[PDB]
Amino acid sequence: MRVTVSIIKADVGGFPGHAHVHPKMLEYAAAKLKEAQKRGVIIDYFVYNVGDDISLLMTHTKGEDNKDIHGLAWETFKEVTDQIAKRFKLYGAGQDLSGNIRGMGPQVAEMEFEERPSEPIIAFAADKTEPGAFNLPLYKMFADPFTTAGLVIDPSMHEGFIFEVLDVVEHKVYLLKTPEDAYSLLGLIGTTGRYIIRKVFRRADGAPAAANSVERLSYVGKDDPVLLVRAQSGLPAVGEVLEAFAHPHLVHGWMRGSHAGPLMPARFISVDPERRIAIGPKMTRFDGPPKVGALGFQLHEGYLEGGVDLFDDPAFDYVRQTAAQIADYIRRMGPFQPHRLPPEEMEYTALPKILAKVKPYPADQYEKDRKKYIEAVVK
Amino acid sequence: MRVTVSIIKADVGGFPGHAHVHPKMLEYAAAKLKEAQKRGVIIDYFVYNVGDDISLLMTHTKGEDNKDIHGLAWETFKEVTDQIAKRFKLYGAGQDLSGNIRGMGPQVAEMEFEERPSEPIIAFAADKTEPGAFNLPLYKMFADPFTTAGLVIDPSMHEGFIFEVLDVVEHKVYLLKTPEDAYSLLGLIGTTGRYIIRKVFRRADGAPAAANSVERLSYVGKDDPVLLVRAQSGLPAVGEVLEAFAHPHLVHGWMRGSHAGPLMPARFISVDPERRIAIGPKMTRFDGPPKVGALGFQLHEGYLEGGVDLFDDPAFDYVRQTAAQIADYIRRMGPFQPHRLPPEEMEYTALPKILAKVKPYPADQYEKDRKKYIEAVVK
Amino acid sequence: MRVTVSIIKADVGGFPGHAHVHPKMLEYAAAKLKEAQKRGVIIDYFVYNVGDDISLLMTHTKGEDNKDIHGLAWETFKEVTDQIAKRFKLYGAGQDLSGNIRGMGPQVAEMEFEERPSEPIIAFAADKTEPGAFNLPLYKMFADPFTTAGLVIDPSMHEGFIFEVLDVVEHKVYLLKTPEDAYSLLGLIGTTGRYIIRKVFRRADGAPAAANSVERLSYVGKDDPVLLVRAQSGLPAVGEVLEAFAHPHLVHGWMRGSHAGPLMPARFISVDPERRIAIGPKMTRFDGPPKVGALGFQLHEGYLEGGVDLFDDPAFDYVRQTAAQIADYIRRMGPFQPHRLPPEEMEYTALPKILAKVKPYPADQYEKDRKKYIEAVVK
Amino acid sequence: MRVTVSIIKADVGGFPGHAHVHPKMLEYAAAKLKEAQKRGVIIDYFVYNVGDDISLLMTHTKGEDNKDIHGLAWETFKEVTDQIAKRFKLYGAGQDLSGNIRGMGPQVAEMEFEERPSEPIIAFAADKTEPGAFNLPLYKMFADPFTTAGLVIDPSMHEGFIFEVLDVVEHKVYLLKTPEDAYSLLGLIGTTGRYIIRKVFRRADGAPAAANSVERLSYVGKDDPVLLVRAQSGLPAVGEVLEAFAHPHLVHGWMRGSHAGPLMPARFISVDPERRIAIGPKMTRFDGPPKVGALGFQLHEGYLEGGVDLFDDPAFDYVRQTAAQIADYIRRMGPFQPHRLPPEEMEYTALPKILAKVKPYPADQYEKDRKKYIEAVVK
Amino acid sequence: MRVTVSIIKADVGGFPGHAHVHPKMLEYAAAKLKEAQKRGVIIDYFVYNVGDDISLLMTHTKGEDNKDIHGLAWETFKEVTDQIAKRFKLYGAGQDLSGNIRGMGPQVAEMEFEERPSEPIIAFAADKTEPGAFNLPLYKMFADPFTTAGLVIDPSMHEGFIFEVLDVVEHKVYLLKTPEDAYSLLGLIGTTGRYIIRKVFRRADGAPAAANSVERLSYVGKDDPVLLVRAQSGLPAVGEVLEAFAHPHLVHGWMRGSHAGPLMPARFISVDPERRIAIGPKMTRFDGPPKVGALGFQLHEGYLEGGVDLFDDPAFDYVRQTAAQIADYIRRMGPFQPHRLPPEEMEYTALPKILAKVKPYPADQYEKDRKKYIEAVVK
Ligand SMILES: [Mg+2]
Ligand SMILES: [Mg+2]
Ligand SMILES: [Mg+2]
Ligand SMILES: [Mg+2]
Ligand SMILES: [Mg+2]
Ligand SMILES: [Mg+2]
Ligand SMILES: [Mg+2]
Ligand SMILES: [Mg+2]
Ligand SMILES: [Mg+2]
Ligand SMILES: [Mg+2]
Repeated sequence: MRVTVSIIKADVGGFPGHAHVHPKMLEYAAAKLKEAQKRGVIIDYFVYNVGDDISLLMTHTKGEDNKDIHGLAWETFKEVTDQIAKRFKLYGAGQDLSGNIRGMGPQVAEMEFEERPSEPIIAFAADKTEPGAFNLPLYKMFADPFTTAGLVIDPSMHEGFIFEVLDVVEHKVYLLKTPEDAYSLLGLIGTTGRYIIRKVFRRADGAPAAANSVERLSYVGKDDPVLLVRAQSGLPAVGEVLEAFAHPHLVHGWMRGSHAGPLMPARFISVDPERRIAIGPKMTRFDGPPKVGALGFQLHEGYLEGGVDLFDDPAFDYVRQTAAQIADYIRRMGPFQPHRLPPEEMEYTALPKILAKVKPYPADQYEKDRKKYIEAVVK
Repeated sequence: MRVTVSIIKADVGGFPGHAHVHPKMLEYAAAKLKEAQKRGVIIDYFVYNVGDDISLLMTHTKGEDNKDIHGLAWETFKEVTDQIAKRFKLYGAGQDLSGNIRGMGPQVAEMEFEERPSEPIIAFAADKTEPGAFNLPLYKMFADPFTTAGLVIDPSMHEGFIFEVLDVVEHKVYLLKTPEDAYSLLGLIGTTGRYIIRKVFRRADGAPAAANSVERLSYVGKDDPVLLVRAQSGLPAVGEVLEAFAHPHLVHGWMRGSHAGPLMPARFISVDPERRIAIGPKMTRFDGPPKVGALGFQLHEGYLEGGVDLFDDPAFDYVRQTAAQIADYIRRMGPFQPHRLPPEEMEYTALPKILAKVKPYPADQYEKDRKKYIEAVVK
Repeated sequence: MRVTVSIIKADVGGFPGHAHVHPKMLEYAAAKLKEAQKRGVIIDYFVYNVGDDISLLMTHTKGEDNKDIHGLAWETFKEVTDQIAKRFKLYGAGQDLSGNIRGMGPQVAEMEFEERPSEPIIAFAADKTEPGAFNLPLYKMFADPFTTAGLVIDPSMHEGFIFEVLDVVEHKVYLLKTPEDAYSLLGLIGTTGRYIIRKVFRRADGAPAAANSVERLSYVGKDDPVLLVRAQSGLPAVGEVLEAFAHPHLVHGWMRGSHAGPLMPARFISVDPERRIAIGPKMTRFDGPPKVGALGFQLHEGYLEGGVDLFDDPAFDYVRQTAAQIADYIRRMGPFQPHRLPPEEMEYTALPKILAKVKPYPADQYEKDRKKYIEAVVK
Repeated sequence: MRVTVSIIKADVGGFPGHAHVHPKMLEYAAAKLKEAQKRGVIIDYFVYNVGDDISLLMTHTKGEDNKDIHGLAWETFKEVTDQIAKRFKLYGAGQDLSGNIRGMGPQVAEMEFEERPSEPIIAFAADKTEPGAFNLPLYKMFADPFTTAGLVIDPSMHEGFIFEVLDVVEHKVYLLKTPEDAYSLLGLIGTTGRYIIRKVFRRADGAPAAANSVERLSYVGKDDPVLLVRAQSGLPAVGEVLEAFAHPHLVHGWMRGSHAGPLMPARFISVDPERRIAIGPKMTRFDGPPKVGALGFQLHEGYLEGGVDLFDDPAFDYVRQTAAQIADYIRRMGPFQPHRLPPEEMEYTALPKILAKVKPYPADQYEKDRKKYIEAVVK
Repeated sequence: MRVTVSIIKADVGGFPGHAHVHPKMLEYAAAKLKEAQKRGVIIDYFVYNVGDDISLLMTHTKGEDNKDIHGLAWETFKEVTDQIAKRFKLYGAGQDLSGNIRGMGPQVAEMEFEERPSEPIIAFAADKTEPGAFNLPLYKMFADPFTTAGLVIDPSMHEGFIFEVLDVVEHKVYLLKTPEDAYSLLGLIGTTGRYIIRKVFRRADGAPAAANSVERLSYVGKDDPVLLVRAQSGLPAVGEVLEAFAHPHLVHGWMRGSHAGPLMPARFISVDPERRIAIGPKMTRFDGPPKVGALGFQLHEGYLEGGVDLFDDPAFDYVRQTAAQIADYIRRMGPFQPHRLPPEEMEYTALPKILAKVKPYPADQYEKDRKKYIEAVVK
């Protein structure tokens, strides 16, 4: 049978600040999805947060961009907002909020496909970063032979992959195929705030392999992303997917959406497959560092067996210790690029307030008058 | 009394991919063994996984290579397969599957002996590696005086040990005795994919000291191993056995059965001696690194008191941190030997697909024509 | 009121080997002491293990070297032996076993004193070492001004301490007073297997400050020790006591009682003040490394409020990581002094078996005949 | 003008063992090349060693595979052999020794081209490894966009490169073009002892970009390699070339040509551009670890201005410290794969001597007779 | 031809203390040996120190234990003593001082053999330790297959080696053969202050492979040692010899000859093969740590070409950093075993002075009187 897997994510209030979510928020969402499952709107679900973002993972048979599924997520987030976030005066209460949810603030990643005889999938959620944070891991798991050994040693993968790249500034899509287009592809997606991988397909048969949440920029579009990846059987192994996160690379976001810091692959605090709820990590120093969580599932008839925390291994403790030490190094740069983002990439700026108060001197005339201008400041 | 201890292990489905097992699989197996114990087929049992492999440890008085015990394991794995693995469409569902189970895919390690006045034993399980992963630890605990201090300072151990070595390619057995044969022995078992220690005996009296699961190659034979070791009282102390795993040496296996990486001695996630179930670690980056778990028991009248996780000590955290850092170093080699295995040792290859598409030039004629062949590629 | 605090410790069976104790052993002991408390034999108790040693801590008003208290401990250990250790065929079952228990194998540390208006005490237990393991920490906490800042900045401590030193070989006691006798004292207790601190008293008033379990050598006397220390109020602060364990110094013991390795200050696995039971750490690589646990109490009318695990702090994680790395370094020496102990200090040896089989040559005559003796070995 | 740059390298004696060369060897060679330059046989030269291998770098206008240039190198190595190596009884004296030198033992890497308006080149020499040691760095600098940023951001490099791959076992050449053929290429050159990059050309114009010394296997062919690379101006920058050595990856060779260990990028002990002599590093522990040296030049009219030691930077000290720590880790595996090489890849073996002395048992019959065979060894 | 290589070493004065030698001492010795070579007493020589010990290496054809060679060394050391050490009042001036020099204080290691077609040898010198410091490296390079890969993969080495072991207390020699006698051998040489390897021979042909300086104890015998090892060609490779020093194991010696600390493999400060002089490292913190230097040579007609500093490699910098960190760890134990040596192994003691001043109490009577003895100390 054909199944759709959809992640719809929003931040409708943090606890405290942007550090975490209130646990009653997850419990409310899970109860609401349980009711929807009872009415047959969806087949199955899982609810979790990383930081201050709640991801609603849902399986169903309504296809991509379905108004009922996008509305079910909208109503669940509006109800959490009124019943819990506003009640407790959470920070940023209801702030991510017919009939497509895309472009309103919440993030969506969805794929529809024929359910394979084994259907392993991984759901990722990152907090304190932008969709282009997943550019480097998506490139690596689908096109770097130092990450995905299948590209070289699995004859089923030799033909490579098709990347759908969205220019979020001019609203243009590019289709690039690896291996042959890898340098062109990199020329684009290296600019992570502009050219973002939105979907990946297998080149042999066109099968959907990943979907990243990304929307054109309009302030919406740099919101914290969610990502679905299918694995095995001509698609990267679960371990090759996870290998692409094993270097905690610098991403854009972190405090005030205006800095660069390492993406730490974090464990969940708890995973309860019966209650269908996982509680992800907090954001602390400098509102981060940015973190990504990974929950694995196996699908059957659309039922989600999982989730399984796939960064829960001593091997990833090395990678978390690297990210903790790189976060401390980079923070000693304070307000300066490239720790602070380029001026047109920062979410926060006071540059207009500054340039309104500080007097400029045309530089040619300034040369003749420097001595008197300094004497004036001195006196 | 004489008792047989048998480990029969299989992978009948992973969760997700090859990362872990579904916990209902262990619970089903334990219930089935509880029923068998009720009917007197076995005396006692313990069920656990490391990675995606479930080990059924059973004590009984039916001897080695018993059809009823091997059939009890087959039926338990077939029932887990139909009731759970196929139901949830687990990855590799039922894939390791009259009347000897050996050579069908599952792995068996068994020993029969007179139960000593104290009978401490350790059961090991490794995932993402081959039986020859245990060649270096078995050599060390029975024959390296830098590991087992008893060989030098315990007069009961001075005569050494007999190693039964199986050539899994030509199906030939060798018996070598240490100390005198140590260099010949190493000449063989250094080639870990060909010459594998299958059993070890005490030289003083011929008493069985260890049994490793290994079968001739036929695709079966490189499956993830299980190992039983008896300890103390003329056999290495429990700590000398565990010392032989304290260097996380490179083993063959890891992603796609085609790479080398460090064997990490891991803790179990949980050990429940009442329910007779332990849940072992997951495999994550690059489908590993490979890991080994160690559960200790004391036998009485064949009853298994335990298990006790014997890598659960801060001292082994150093060894796990070494393996995490060596896994990161070696992975930066990507597709190249010796991180990727020698071509006849890899489980995965696309070499036939490559050599079918890429044109060869006999090297002597190529010398005269190089300039035109390059001009042709250029134009 | 005057109270006696007594620790009586024994190993009556390990689980498996010498790695740990069976939890039913602790539960049996605690039930037996609960019954004794009901009959008024003792006031209060706490039962715990470190490694394979069970410590019975008891408060009562019967004084030091009391036959009823020493018999209560003997009967509790004999009952654990018959009901549990022999039943489960534990390793070394009942092996540490009228009317003084001292010198029979179990270890005793006891102090009687007037209960102070606040009476904080710490109970330590070490496994895989000898009583002289506590020589360096006892010296430091009572006489090193780099450990105990009170010796310099607390005028109540300026007069120092009296150390009672037992020569366990010739059965002689020495009383030495610090600061003035510190070099003589060190001349003795630096030889940790011969001269051991048994008790410490405050010099101002003669008040008992510590008691270490140590008996003359007879094979008994090197058994794993237990230690009581009173703190505060003219005695070292609780933190100065714990500071004296913050360097994980090399001790004698570890595998086969015949090696030197670092004393790791370990956490307890669990502390249950209501059930009056703590479960200490396991011994793993090479049957260790040696470890010490520390449980704090406050006494009131002899009741023991606690215990509190006093090595449970991230600051001691540094000290545990140092001990894990020093255990790995030293183990690469294998069979050689000074990792292996001096020949008269080792618990295990095969030297008589060796010297019975290997031919000696008087060294003067050997010089003339070397060439023919080598030609003979060669031919 | 057109110029040929040739490196001809040989080991004609070590000092001591295979650790280093005698400095008079370099001085003799440099004097002999000075004489040849005087007669116009060559334009310029530089003489250096890494370990026990002496590289003669020569520029001239006689083209590739020239008998006079190959004979000049042969006569220089034969003269060093008779005058110095045999005189001092150096180890392996004259052992690498009409009219092509290729396949006789010495290694040759040569390129002819039109000298560019700036012509920067780098000469590498590795000791204790095989030509396929340079497979991973050559792939990285010409085809990995994580190494060579020019592939993505330099439009002159976007078309990629042509790799000439020699199968040294069946004597077949393959031409593969990146980016499109990168997975096929890796499928071959990952097997470093069989498929070795011999030359690289620019795809835009066919210009020679690198040449590695490699010959078919015949015992000759695994000898320690030398490599020339041209840089800049549509070819990788000097820093991109050096970046491809910044991970000290495991190579085959080291002790007895039979182990795997990390390739350390080493400094030269001294570089004397006036005397035209550099003295490279020694090989010490375990006859290594394997090391590579890098000398940069700028060519003018064929004159060699340099050399410049291009691993002489604190940034490469990190990479040398990584290789020193990985050499210590891997050496603790001793005689076992994958530290010891696969049996058909090792230069040293005693397997025939072993199999001549150790009795085999056909494995089927052995099963019935195990008990008596063990009783026989025991008795 | 047959050649003898002799090292005769002495400390005839330190500069300052025991830290180093005065450079004029080496220059005087080298001039005196140059004169002896002129008269044909010796063929060749090299003079060097490690710490405060000067080694005279000499080749000649007078055989082992030659009065003229031993007298030439005695006269050179007596002349250095009178002309330089006494003149400058060096510390320990002339203190190591017919007709065998052995047993008078200086140390001798010598071997005579037929000079092979290549004859590589290594001379070692250790300061601040005892001859048994070389027990662990000599065992490893001749009998541990984790050090010397030739024992397994070189059929010329398969028969192993003969160790001549001197009991320096009872003056008895033992001959033990590896592999078969390795556990007996270790049972002895693990006790490094009693059983010391004096010579090693090849078992195939009886050829001398190493000689360590060691004399019976009489105070003489624990003096800082010197060691000659021949390498290659059925004897361990130069790198296998050096691998046996790559773990900086704890040795006895260091301050006052009474402590244990790590043996650091050190570089020489300078090596001048023309002047025939090397200046070794200093001893600093705590008069060490103990250090060993290694100089390689190649012999021709008895001429010594070298020396070459064979610990001069970044790979050994890791090993020196390990020894520096282990020296800091162990020194925090201060006066306690096992950092301080066992009482009968220390060169320094004040135990008689202590036991003369501190009053003993027979331990049985002390029990009754403890309270009054403490009251007496208190009052
Ligand atoms: Mg927020
Ligand atoms: Mg967020
Ligand atoms: Mg599997
Ligand atoms: Mg598995
Ligand atoms: Mg015990
Ligand atoms: Mg114990
Ligand atoms: Mg050589
Ligand atoms: Mg070489
Ligand atoms: Mg001196
Ligand atoms: Mg000295």
